Amino acid sequence: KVFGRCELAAAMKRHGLDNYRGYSLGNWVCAAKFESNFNTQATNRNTDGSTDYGILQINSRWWCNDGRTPGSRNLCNIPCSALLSSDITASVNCAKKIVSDGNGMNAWVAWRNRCKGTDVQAWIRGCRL
Amino acid sequence: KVFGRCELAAAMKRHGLDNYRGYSLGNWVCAAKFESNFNTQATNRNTDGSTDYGILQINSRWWCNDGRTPGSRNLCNIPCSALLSSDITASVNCAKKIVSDGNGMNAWVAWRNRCKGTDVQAWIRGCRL
Ligand SMILES: [Cl-]
Ligand SMILES: [Cl-]
Ligand code: NA
Ligand code: NA
Repeated sequence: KVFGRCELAAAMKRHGLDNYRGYSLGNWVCAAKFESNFNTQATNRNTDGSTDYGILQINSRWWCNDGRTPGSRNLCNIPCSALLSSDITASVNCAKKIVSDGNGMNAWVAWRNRCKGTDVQAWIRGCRL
Repeated sequence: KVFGRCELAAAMKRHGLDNYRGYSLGNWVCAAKFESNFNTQATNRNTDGSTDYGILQINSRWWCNDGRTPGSRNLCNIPCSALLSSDITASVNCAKKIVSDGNGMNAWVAWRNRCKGTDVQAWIRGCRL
């Protein structure tokens, strides 16, 4: 599924990402935009052989099982294929674990490089939630 | 689809029923409960030959076209079958027209008899939206 901007913001709020660990909603919308372009079916292969999956491009090295990432962990206890669903629930719940890892939203490179320090409220401006 | 209580409240809010024409969210959840028991696929045949459809039991006499209600109107410009969808959008938008008809939520008998004058906030108590 390709989400519209305001539709994604609404769903993220529903699932409790609004101010989760102090990260305002616009931070999450901004991340998704630059990671996946709002596409739940995005995948990107990493040089190390790992794969990132879904709307927040969650990495198979640590977080999900794709059965083809030699010597990896499965810290969110899920198949990577669940993170490609139209339903963002599993992506969200895995994201909550990641952001609670100690490094916060710096675990998403695109968030660190393109969202951090900007005016993220612009990402939810003009949306009914 | 059979909705859970808190899930329905969230979706109604998303679609802008919260305080629509001054009707708080709990009023809408209460209505749906007693009309349909949270079931989008509910139908009930009226003595006059008309049929009520969906989560808010919207009547074919005035509001939708089912092709079998002799001499009826289609004021929401929709097939009645659209009001049975898992997606509540069409029910909601037709509901907004009805409640703007002049009689408010008195157009739902079960709302008038079971919700009106009660403490409707109890219907959304314990829900994250
Ligand atoms: Cl942090
Ligand atoms: Cl009124
Ligand atoms: Na893995
Ligand atoms: Na009709």
